Amino acid sequence: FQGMFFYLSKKISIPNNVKLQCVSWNKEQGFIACGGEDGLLKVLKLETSNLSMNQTLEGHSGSVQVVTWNEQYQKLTTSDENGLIIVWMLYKGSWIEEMINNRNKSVVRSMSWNADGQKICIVYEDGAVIVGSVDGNRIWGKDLKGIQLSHVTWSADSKVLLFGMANGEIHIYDNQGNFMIKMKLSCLVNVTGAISIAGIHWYHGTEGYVEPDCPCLAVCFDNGRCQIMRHENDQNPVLIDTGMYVVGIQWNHMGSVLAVAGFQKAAMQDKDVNIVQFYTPFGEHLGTLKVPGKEISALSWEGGGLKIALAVDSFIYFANIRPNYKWGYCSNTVVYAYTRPDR
Amino acid sequence: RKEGRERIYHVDDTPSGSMDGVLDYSKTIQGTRDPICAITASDKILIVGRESGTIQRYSLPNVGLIQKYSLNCRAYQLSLNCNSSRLAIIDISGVLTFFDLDARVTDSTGQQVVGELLKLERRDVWDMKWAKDNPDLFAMMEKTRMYVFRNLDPEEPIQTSGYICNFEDLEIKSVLLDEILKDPEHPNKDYLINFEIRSLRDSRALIEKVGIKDASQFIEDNPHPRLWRLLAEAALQKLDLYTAEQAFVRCKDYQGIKFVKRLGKLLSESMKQAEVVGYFGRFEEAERTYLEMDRRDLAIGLRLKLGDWFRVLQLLKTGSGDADDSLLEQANNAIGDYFADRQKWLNAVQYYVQG
Amino acid sequence: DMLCFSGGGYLNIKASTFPVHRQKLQGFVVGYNGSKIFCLHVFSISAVEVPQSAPMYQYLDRKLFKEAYQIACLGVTDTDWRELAMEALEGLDFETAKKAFIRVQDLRYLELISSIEERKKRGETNNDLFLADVFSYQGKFHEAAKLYKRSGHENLALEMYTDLCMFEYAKDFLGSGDPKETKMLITKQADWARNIKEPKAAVEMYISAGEHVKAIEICGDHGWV
Repeated sequence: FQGMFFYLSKKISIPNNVKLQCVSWNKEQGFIACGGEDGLLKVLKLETSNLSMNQTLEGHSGSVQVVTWNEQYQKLTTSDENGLIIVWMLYKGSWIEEMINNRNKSVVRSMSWNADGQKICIVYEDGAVIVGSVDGNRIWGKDLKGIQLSHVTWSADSKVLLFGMANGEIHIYDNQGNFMIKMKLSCLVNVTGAISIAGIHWYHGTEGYVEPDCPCLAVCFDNGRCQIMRHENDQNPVLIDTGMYVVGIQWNHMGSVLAVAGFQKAAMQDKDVNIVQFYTPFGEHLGTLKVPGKEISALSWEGGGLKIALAVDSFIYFANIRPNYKWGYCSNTVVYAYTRPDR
Repeated sequence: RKEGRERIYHVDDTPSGSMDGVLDYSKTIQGTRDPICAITASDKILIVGRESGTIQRYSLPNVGLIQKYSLNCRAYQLSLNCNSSRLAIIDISGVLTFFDLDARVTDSTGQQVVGELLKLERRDVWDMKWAKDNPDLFAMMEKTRMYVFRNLDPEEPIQTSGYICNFEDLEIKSVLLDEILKDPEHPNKDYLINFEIRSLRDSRALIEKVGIKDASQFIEDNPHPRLWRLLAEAALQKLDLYTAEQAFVRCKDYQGIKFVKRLGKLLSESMKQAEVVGYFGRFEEAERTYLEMDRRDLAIGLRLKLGDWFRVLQLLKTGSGDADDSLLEQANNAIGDYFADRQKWLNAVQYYVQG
Repeated sequence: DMLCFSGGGYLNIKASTFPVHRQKLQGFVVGYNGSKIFCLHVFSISAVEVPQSAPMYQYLDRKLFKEAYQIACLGVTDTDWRELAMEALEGLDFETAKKAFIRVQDLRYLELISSIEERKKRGETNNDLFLADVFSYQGKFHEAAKLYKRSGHENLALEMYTDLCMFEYAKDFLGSGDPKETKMLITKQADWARNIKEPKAAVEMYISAGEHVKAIEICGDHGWV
């Protein structure tokens, strides 16, 4: 449709066909990290698959269902379904362990570093929360007794937290864990049965926004509904029905595209096909990409926004992507235009 | 006159062309079942693509509906050859096709079809450019490859990442936006790259292999105004003033004919080198040639012609001879004028008080 | 001779009693420097930029080349500079054209300007001959030829078309320039007509150069009964 263009450029296939659960791609230094079953963690780096570094990392006791990056400091954070939390550092060209932690009680469902990389929020399933400094020292910890979280994000200034709730409900807290309000989930009009948050992602504005007061915060659900807010209590957000079973969502680094990873029932079969659908912040559909394999597990953009890594059935595919730049050539001048961090 | 220069039209309307009417912006909110998804225009027609796969042809400079076509696809992009008879259509699926707007198809169902979908097909097309000058040269990206066409027949693919920037004079300019936008405040010359299509590379290869004399036979067999200039600049650089004259005659360049006539009167080969080095824009090399020739006067003469009055004055100060008083006066006054015309009055005073 | 005002929802730039450039703005003109107008919006200064190309053409409308350069010199495109430069060149304003081309740094027309000044020095003054040379370099050949005729020098129009190889037009103007350079040039152009296969022109040129055996062999090999 109207928009950019993209195609499957590469693959990486993992030994013994170990299924990936999660992937995420560093942007200040460009490492991929991917977490699979049986304690699989690997770090991979592309260069010009013909990748220039490929290190497996060991210590996890089950599927590595959280992998996440500090950009501002040279640190990878990971945890598994057995609740060992590890922070790795790149030392003498190798990812070594710096700190090790275990609560000994519940699955770590999600994490997020804050927009300045000075703090991590870590959210358990049973109700606990931790906030810890980049020093590794714990700051505070609640226990939100009554409901199970399943998701988290910060706000752009790090003043607000969004916790998700596993029953398809979202609660907004200050950065001290004081409950402010339940978020309005207006895309869930005309729905039946249980709902689950498939993902939340908030573009913290670092390359500047597409417009002043543009939508910044995307929410999506397992039923295929999606909702894009201007701020945490925007009660008139952009509404989308994707028409597919969503597994996760990611903004590109410039905040100008939302990618939505999922699968759809194939048109003549009782079989599902994996798709990524690309959307503008305003909810216009830029395109659809198919991918081969049993399931797409996870989604992440390169720091330049020119590739997107798709974790699928023990493989990582890489879609090349050719931006629809605001550009043109006139009389031996090139015209190129970009959003700014500071205007 | 200003009045007829703006108009507005609804996509389901059937305009005649005739009316320099007022802007009926109220018509623009009438709902349509098949909206617009791409448009293009050629200085001769406007082509509008609906989401049904209907394509509408309108005239220009005045807008009247000429014909409605229908196709088996939605258009993602549309572009027209300069003669405005072939439409290059990219489908929503990233597949190329050409549609000859004035023409006849035989269809394998057992049929004759008018508005001709040509037999051409290619996949993963996303950037394209019809040549500005030629009605059947075309260029088209796939991935990190560009497949230049003549008519429906592809050339050798060219290795390239960047976007198709300009296409004329047998050259395609390409631009590396993906490199520029990593550090947009410090772009480099290398982020734009020039490609030569095969007829130009073959002619440049012949001139290097077969040599300037007999390479001209291929250009007499298959002439193009870009190739006559290439033979002319080659013949000038190897001092073949006879073949250079003919090459300038074949492309009607009277400045070039006068220049070979001027070179052909000079007595000194060193001076013919200094003068011909000037022709390409190598002025620093021509100046060094004149200084090596003990022609500081021709070095200053070249700088006077180019307007480098700081260099004129630098040569007059640094030379062995007594600098002409009226020439130091001219030099200072032209540098004074250079700053005064740029509103730098405090700089202009420094020169005008000497001059 | 240039000013700006605001009123009624427009910004208005006016040069030297010519028509005024109007565009939509709200806010007020506080000042005007170089290419920028310091318009003030309801809380902050906005610094609008002038279309310098537009008032420059308004001076070229009037053949005011010396004044047009003053609008150009605040900042215009190389297209605007080249258009100014050739309007000044055809207007025989060689001091403006010299500077308008120095901005583009096009040595071809600087060499022509240096020739015309090197003929105004040493006592030529025929403006129609100077405009014929400018039209010759611009490829305005029929207009250059009328000027070479009317300036009193039909032989220069014969040479221009003979050199471009326009033979029917050359037959009407026939004569010769300097006979040594003319004979050398006719020899080289006979060799061109031989080598590039226009050889009837080579035959006539070799006959007039005195080489009858080469002429008979060329006619006998190309079949001209």
